[PDB]
Amino acid sequence: VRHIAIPAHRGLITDRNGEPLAVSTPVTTLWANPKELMTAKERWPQLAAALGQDTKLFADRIEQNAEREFIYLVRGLTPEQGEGVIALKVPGVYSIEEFRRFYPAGEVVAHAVGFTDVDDRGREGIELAFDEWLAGVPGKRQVLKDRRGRVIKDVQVTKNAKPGKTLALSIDLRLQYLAHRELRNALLENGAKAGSLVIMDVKTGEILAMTNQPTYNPNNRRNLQPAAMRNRAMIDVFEPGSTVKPFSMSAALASGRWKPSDIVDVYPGTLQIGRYTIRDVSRNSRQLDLTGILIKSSNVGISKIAFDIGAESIYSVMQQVGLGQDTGLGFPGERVGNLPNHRKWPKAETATLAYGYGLSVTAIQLAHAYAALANDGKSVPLSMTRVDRVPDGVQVISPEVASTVQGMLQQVVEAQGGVFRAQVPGYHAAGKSGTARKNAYRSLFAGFAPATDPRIAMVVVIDEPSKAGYFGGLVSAPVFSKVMAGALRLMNVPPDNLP
Ligand SMILES: *C(=O)[C@@H](NC(=O)/C(=N\OC(C)(C)C(=O)O)c1csc(N)n1)[C@H](C)NS(=O)(=O)O
Repeated sequence: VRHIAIPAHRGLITDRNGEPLAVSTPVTTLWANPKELMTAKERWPQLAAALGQDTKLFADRIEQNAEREFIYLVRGLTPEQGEGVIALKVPGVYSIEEFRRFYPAGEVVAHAVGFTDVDDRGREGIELAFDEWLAGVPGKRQVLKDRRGRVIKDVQVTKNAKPGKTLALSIDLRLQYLAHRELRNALLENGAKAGSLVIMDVKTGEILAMTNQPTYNPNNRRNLQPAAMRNRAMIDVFEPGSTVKPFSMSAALASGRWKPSDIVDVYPGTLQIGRYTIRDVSRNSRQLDLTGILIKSSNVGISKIAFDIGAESIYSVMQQVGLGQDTGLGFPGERVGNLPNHRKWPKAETATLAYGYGLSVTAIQLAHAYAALANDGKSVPLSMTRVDRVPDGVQVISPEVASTVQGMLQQVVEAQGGVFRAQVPGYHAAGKSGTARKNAYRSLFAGFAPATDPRIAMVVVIDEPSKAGYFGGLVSAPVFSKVMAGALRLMNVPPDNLP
């Protein structure tokens, strides 16, 4: 190299409405030529003190690099801080105009946006995922230096730096601040270890919000534990439990063998399958209709329906909605989980599959699956970027079966003995709670609203609640309520629970 790199301007990242999320800010990097510094030793303590370096340790560094023509002194100073060191007129001290990322929303979109390294290269999240679009191409400038390495002049701009391109994400910052605030509050209120909240636009496949606890400030790195950096909604796999019962119910209704008014005997609240024992949470029931199986969240009831229709029909619905399937988002470190398949399904595996014990999914996958159901059984491909021209979508559940299932889920929320904490002020909502044993628990709520013209699907995951309450309908459902209520207002969704 007789040339020095011209860092290009990194692409602006914004939310869906142009709110900046990642801003390339001008910084100044100082470098020095030790062969020039070696003839100006009486200036070193002044230069050391301006750099925040120890006098002797700085002098040692120069003396050791004496034959080298380039050393970095300090990186990423404000243009003002850098201009101050240049003003000392220390022979052989030079500056390079660089760029450093600033994240205006900080810890609020840390996991989605990600961050760049010291070299301004995308290391996590969107920054990495879209690195090629955002980076552009670094320029080149030919220099003239005497034999001592002293930079005389810039000969030419060999290759002009081409700046990065802007990126508008699908994230609505208002919804993102709202989900972030409320998930933080739920974590603190319950003494919970971690959590995730995902908001989906059921019509466009857009991820409107994706927040996780714990989080970190991407602007102030240093000391950061791995727990805080984990983009949980995409990288944490979990058993979805009772939240998959709507999909087992879709298979039952699509079979031709079941209707909502159908009865299933669940007495005495247990069912033995060889050495394994299926157990219901509440065990004071005998005959339950299909809606009552979802309200009471009966594992016995769903297991018996699964035996009637066969696991192959259930697996097919769960596979089609995307449970344990690749999202198609080339998102760094995103997990696929697992949807177990069998050549021939045994009795025990049929039952555990129908109630979500036999499977691992992400909160993104669960939200996408509820979006398909909410969107009249049609699955629109997921997007982390703003969707202007919406792709076609795949019909994964018949519209009639999807409509019936939506109605039962509105009853789960609105009916006697139902998930009353998930109710949305002034709207009809629909959803299903889940509680998974990890005793350590995972508290879930999945749902959508308005129930009469769905617009939003949402998943709330609260990992390890440490207070008396651990059930999803008690821990996660009130989060869904507050966030959904706020999001429908922000999106000008007309209330459908009109007096
Ligand atoms: C569905 O989420 C249903 N969950 C279960 O039956 C599971 N365990 O239940 C509890 C937490 C009571 C237990 O300690 O046994 C379960 C499913 S997958 C898994 N790994 N554990 C709960 C009962 N329904 S909800 O609607 O009340 O949340």
